[PDB]
Amino acid sequence: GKLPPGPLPDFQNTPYCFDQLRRRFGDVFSLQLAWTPVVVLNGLAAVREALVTHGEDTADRPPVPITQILGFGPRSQGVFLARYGPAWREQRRFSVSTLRNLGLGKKSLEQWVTEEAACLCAAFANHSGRPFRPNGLLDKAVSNVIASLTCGRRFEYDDPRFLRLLDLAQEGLKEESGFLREVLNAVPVLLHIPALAGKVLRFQKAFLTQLDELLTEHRMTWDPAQPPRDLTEAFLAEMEKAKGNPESSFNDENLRIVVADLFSAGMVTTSTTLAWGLLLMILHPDVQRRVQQEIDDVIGQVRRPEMGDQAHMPYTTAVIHEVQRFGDIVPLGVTHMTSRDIEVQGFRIPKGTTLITNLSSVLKDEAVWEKPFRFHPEHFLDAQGHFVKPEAFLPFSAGRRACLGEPLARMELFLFFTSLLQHFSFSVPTGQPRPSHHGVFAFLVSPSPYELCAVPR
Ligand code: HEM
Ligand SMILES: NC1=N[C@@]2(c3ccc(F)cc3F)CO[C@@H](c3cn[nH]c3)C[C@H]2CS1
Ligand code: NA
Ligand SMILES: [Zn+2]
Ligand SMILES: [Zn+2]
Ligand SMILES: [Zn+2]
Ligand SMILES: [Zn+2]
Repeated sequence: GKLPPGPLPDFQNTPYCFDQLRRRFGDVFSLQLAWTPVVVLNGLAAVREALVTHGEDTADRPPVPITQILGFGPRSQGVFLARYGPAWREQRRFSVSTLRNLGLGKKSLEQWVTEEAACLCAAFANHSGRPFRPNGLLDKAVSNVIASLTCGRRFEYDDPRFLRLLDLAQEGLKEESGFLREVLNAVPVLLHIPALAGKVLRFQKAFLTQLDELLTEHRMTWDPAQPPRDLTEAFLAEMEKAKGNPESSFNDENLRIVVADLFSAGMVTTSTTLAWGLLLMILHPDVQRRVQQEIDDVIGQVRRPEMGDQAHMPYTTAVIHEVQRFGDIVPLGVTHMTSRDIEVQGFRIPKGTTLITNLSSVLKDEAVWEKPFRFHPEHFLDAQGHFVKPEAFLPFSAGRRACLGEPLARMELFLFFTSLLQHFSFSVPTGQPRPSHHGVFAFLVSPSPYELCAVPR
């Protein structure tokens, strides 16, 4: 019956405040936000006990009132914010299966991704020896991969509409944070104000509008007489079969939500991680050279990298995992909710409680990692040089809600990272201050703005 302790009654720096509250109270501490009860879980033990051991009771999502503006409904919640039930499970299984059918885990997508990497490399080279922010180009290349899986196409890096879609998605990501989002979600009746409802998610609404245009175009080119060439076509085919069935999650409202979630996720996660990767490679040239050494020993500077090479490249694999661990791009994960009363680390957590998984505290747990606050590839290496992955490596969280994009992320991260280090050498621009290894929080944590030089090899 003993509830977790907590302070009795900034969101632009939330992961920072939680760690201060962490060491103060403990691993499992409670805290009050408006009329919403919240329990924050810290360290591998607490997170694992909640998401795995009590996985059936913590796989649910809290209600998010402001999503009513985006056309949400019982069979229209997509996957991400979908309540733990049939609608979530139908869409989740669909995404996992459809991605797998489209060549995820095969040589097919593998060669497509490394084709986009070639386009990315060419864009890098066009900047000569000049210093530049590589973020925009990383977004485009990574976005084309997920666009290829969902929309069945890629976009040119100068495409006006592609650029706007990426820009809106990035601005929409900022709207996923802030303090205003919290108040409207804490007390929903403030949303009744018509003048207020049009500002809260101004860019996310713009993104959806821009996406609708592309979907409409895609509908026209869809050939239902042929097997689905991408995820959207597969969804449409299921939507046709589901005509007359009110229980199906395959509807128009859900099509745009699923595609939006997948595309934007496909973009801002992998590219931010890659942005962390390049930053850490110019801050640690020694590590960069050792990776390039392994590439030349396994792949060479000639042919494009393949997923078969990763098993023979433990150091590069270690570096990539360390980029994810140090990068820590989803510090507080995604909020869960208890659908039943549970027991975590002795304390009692009642049904309906919002759970916050502090994944940061797992990736940088001092009890597990040797040098949690340092960039240290040997976190994933033994003395022999073998790749080892600790249990505390949970950047994709855990349990029934664990990131479904992890297989895509894994192959994208390896294929893009290796291809970029295979042909380029990155460094801090001479005359410029040492780029901070601290990041900026906005739900996702991106590295602070930096520039680099990309000289070909
Ligand atoms: C470095 C890359 C990525 C990281 C670190 C990451 C991390 C995460 C995390 C922490 C969650 C929350 C899991 C939870 O609720 O406990 C999540 C969920 C999710 N991610 Fe990712 N992700 C990445 C890439 C992707 C990609 C590429 C896609 C899609 C193409 C994707 C789609 C999703 C979806 C749909 C969910 C919700 C799953 C569900 O609610 O059942 N993610 N991810
Ligand atoms: N709630 C959402 N937030 C994300 C997101 C939300 C709103 C936007 F405008 C753009 C985004 F990218 C950020 O986190 C992504 C993510 C994927 N795995 N982990 C995070 C998933 C996307 C779409 S749904
Ligand atoms: Na995992
Ligand atoms: Zn198509
Ligand atoms: Zn460092
Ligand atoms: Zn070994
Ligand atoms: Zn080259």
